[PDB]
Amino acid sequence: DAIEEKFRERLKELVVPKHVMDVVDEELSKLGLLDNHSSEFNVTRNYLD
Amino acid sequence: DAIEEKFRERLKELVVPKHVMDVVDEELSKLGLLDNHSSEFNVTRNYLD
Repeated sequence: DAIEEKFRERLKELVVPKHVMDVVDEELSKLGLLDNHSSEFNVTRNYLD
Repeated sequence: DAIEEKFRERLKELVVPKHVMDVVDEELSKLGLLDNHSSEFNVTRNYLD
């Protein structure tokens, strides 16, 4: 939530396209499914940022 | 199955050839064996999309 929500309020200011909206949100969903420890999750985390 | 289910209603409208039908079916099952988080699952996910 921490990183996700600072980026979410980020997202709340800039008007993202609905395409990019669902992409960032589903990538956030994959963040939630991906475990925090995985290097795969570090890649998607760096990607989210 | 969530992703495969939106895919399968998709396919329920447009009429696929039985060739590509069976191909997507075996790929769908092959996806279903695949882990929910594996990198190759993401590849076959994007591919099935």
